[PDB]
This record gives sequence, C-alpha cells and structure tokens, in this order.
Amino acid sequence: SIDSAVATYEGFSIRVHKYADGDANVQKMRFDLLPAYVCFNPHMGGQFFGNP
Amino acid sequence: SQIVLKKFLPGFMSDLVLAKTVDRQLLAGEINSSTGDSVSFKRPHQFSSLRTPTGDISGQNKNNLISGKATGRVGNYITVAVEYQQLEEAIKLNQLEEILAPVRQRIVTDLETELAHFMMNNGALSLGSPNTPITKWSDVAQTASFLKDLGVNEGENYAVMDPWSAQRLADAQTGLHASDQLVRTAWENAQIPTNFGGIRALMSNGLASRTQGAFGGTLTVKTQPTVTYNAVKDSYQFTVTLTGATASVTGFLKAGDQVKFTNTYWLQQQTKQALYNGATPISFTATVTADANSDSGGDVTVTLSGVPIYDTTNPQYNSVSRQVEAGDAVSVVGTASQTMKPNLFYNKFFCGLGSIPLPKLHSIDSAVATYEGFSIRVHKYADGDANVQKMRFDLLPAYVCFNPHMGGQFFGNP
Amino acid sequence: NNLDSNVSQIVLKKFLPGFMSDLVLAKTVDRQLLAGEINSSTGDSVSFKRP
Amino acid sequence: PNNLDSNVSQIVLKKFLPGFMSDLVLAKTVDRQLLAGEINSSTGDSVSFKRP
Amino acid sequence: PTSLDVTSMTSWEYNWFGADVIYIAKYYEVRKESVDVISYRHPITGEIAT
Repeated sequence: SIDSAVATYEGFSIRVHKYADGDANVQKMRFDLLPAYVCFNPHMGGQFFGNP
Repeated sequence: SQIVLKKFLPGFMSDLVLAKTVDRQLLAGEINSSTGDSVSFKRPHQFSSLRTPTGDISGQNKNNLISGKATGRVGNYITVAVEYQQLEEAIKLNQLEEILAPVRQRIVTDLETELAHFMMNNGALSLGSPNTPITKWSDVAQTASFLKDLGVNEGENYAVMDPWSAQRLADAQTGLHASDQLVRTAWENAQIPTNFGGIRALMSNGLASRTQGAFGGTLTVKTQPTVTYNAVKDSYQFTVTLTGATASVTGFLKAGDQVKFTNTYWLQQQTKQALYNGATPISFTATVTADANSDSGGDVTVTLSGVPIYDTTNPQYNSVSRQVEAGDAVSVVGTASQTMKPNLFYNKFFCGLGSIPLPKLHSIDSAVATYEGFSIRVHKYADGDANVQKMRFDLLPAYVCFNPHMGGQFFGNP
Repeated sequence: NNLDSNVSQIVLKKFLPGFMSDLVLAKTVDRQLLAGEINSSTGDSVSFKRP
Repeated sequence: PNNLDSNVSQIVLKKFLPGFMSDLVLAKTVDRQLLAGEINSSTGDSVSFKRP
Repeated sequence: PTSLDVTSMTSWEYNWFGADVIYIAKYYEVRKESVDVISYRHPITGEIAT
C-alpha cells in the first residue's frame, strides 16, 4: 500500500515509490535499481593501447 | 449510568457575518504554484491642475506618474489533530462521525476571530469615545455620514455590533410614533431593519476583544517623520517616534490602539478640502500595528497603519491638511488599561480573503469536506505501534488590506 | 530548498477603486444668459443692465 | 521623474534550457540473456555457471 | 515533453515493468449557445425550410 509506478530508459525498468510523513507534512519520493555483475572468463578481454 | 443514548446533546455555536461581507472575488485562486507566496494589485492614479492665465506651462513641472501596489500574503495553518486508541474509540463511535461536526465549527470560528483581529488591527478611521456604548440612532448613522463624507461610493458599507447593542436600538425603535410595521416588528421579534441610518446593520455574538494597555504622560512627536508618497506607496504604513512618555513601562501601546493628531485634519480626497463635523473639525488618526515598550527618557518607537501624505513635490496625493512636524501634540483614545469589545464598520473593498487549496498527501488516505465555501483536507495515518490512529484537519487562508482609509472602529458618544 | 527562482513576482492588471465627488452647484447657477456672449469681438468682459 | 516600476512585473518563463548528455555503449554490448531471471535476493545472493 | 494524467488506480497487487505508457483523456462538454436560424422560404419544392 504505497503509491508507485514504472519508468523506462533505453530498456531499463525503474520503480518509483511516493510516500509521506504526516506529522512532518512532507512528501518524499525515491527511485531504485539493483544491478548484478558476473565474470565468465577473464581470458576473453583486456585493455589495448597503440604500440610504438 | 451504563445505558447511554445516541443523540449527542446540543452544544454552543457562534455566528458568521464577517466572512460573508468581506471581498472574496478579486483574490480567488490567485496565489497558485506560479505566483509564489504573495501577489500584488495596482492602485488608482491621481492628477493635479495648474491655473495660469495665458496657459504658459513652460518652466512649471508637468505631472509625474507614480504607481503603487497592494500586496496580499498567505497566513499560518489552522490545524486540529486528534489521536486515540482505536479499541476504546470504536466502542461507541461507529464510522467516527462524532468528530466531524464540532471540528469544522472550531476551524471556522478560529478563522473568523483572526479575520476580525486583522480588520481591527489594520483599520484607520475612528469614531466616538471607546468607553461609551451604542445607545441612540445617531451612533450608527455617524458611520454612514463619515463614509459618504470621505467620498467612497463604489462598493457597499456595513456596520457590525454586539447582540446587547441591538436590544438598545430595538428598544429605542419601539418608541416610534407613526410606523405600525416598524413598531410591531420591534415589539414582537426585536429585530432591527436591514438599512439602519443608511448603512447595512448586522448582529454578531462572536466578536474579538482587545486590551488598551497602560500609558501615561502628555505625549508629543519628537522627530519629523517621512510621509512622502514615494516612501509609503506600497504599504500605507509609517513609523513615528514619541517623547514625553512614562519612564519604563512594558506594553506601553498594545496592538489596535488609536493615536490622534490634533492639529492635522482629514481631507475630502477628491476636492482636497478639510472635513468639518458640524461643530468641530475632524482630526487625523492611525492604528498601532505591533506592541511597543518604553525605554528610559520616554522614547517610544511605534509603527502605525494609515499615513498622512503631504508630499510637496507631488501635491495630488495629499490626504491631510498640514505636514506633521516636531513638537506636535498627540493623544491616545480610551482609558488606561480597560478591555472592550470594539465595533467594526467598513467598505466592501477594505480587506480581502481567500483560501489556498491543499494537494493530497502521498500514500495517506485523504478526503475533502466543505463548510460554507471553505475546503478542509482531512488525513488519516497509523504512525506508532501503540495502536494509535491519528487524524488532522488543515486550512490555509490568505489576507490582504487594500486601503486602510475605508474602515476602522467606532463607539458611542455622550 | 531555495526554490525562489522557479516562481515569478506578478502584478495583476486590475485597478482598485478610488474616491469620487458629486456636482450639484454647476447645474443650479444661471447658464442661459452667459452663453456665448463673450466672443472674439466682445473682448474679455461683457455687461448686463440693471432695473 | 517617472517612477513606474510598480506597473510591471518580474517574469520567469516556463522554458528549460537544454542540458548535457552521455552515451550508452557498454550496456548494449555485453550479453544479458544468460543472467536474465536467474538471481533473486530472497533466495540468495550468488549463482553459479559451469565451465566447459 | 509528455505529461500524463495521474489516477493512482492500478498497480494494486501487480508487477509493473513498462514505463512507456502515457495516459491521455478525451473531455466532453454540453453547452447551451445562441444560434441564428435562417428560414429559406423558396416556394418551389416545399417552402418552409429552417
């Protein structure tokens, strides 16, 4: 029971939550996103520079 | 002592005449999200004429164009909050409608008390001795005569008085000699007619009261104030310093008191001639805005509402016969420290009133309740793990004073 | 915090009412006799006879 | 002198000047299908893949 | 830019992923207006015609 919506930006989905504190009479909002990285094989990449 | 009935016993309630009479059309939906916390109106222009034979205007100055403002601002919140344990409150208060009835009345009563306080704090004109009550027919007609004498026409004039004062006028009316309907109405219902002396008379039981505040000594002005139109074209307020007061007294001048300048008279604003009250000329008067203390030497600095404009380079804006200068004699109307309930009279275009809509608070149950044209936002939330349900009611008003010279206080005279 | 630059200070295009007067003396004094009698030829002043 | 600065108002237009920008390259290039729908926080915080 | 109406009606127990929806509404009014009717009264092939 929190007002929310869904947003997109080049194929990425973001959640927006809108909530407020009654005694403070303040409205606040937040955006969230959770990534996850993996490394399959270290021997398939690196950094290349122009050799002399 | 255990069995209870369901009809709440009737309570007490005030009456509403101030809100219905003030001007609520110019300032309506004008303070939106784009304007900010204040908006300002314009002011009418005044011109002056040169009388020269041959009509040679060379050398002599042509009229200069100066524009003024009348700024309205937003007020504080009118908030009433209730908290309760839902277990005991739900025992015999189902759907919680018992709260709704006496809270909107509280909000409205507080709003109108503050409105009356603002009206009598910013009003300029004064009439009669504060001690003497209203007893005869002239005490009401003098307000209409003064308002017509100043020159205000476009609008509508109103006078508001205590319920006991209305009996003293209805009782006087019962002694009439030729009107059967008037005598019959006054005898039976004790109701005075709508137009009393040429002004719309009203009855109100809920009316603010003020304290005079102790003062003493033959006061007089010390330093000549600056009352040029360039200084006071945005507020019609000016600050003056007083001397000859008591040594050291706190609360020397309370808010709402009237200070009278004896040797400076009012002017008929259009014809620019002095005002004569049948037997004696009418002196200038102003209203204290904020409370002032007195330091050693009896030097009191006070800010007043309503200005005696005597610009010498722009004579077209004059509103007083002569310029206030050092050594002038002043006096404070009323007794030392008595408390009275003042009576108000004003034009339609004296003060405005409006309300600011409030947006719904996010993720909190909300609703809108309307009560004679005022919108109230109600919320419910359940902060706290002590089984405590909480509600709150909110209202946000807006005030503005257009011209202090179209209203004030008035009492009776002996 | 510091949202002042978002809003603008506006002045409405409405003029508040002022003080007026009334005219009763101009419509009561005589105007029929002194109607065009002062001309270019007559000069600044003109005269009337007495009984 | 004419002092008529109270006959006008200070106006801020309802127009936003353009801002700065970045570009999307790395996200579009790496592979995303393998990890899609494979990790949930409540179940755990790590997933494993089998090497050839 | 696109500004959409807010209702806070749906998403009540549902998982939302598409932020590429903009909500537009059609608004209807009924008004009573003054209109002038012209009565072409050519007698041939019927006369009264407003």
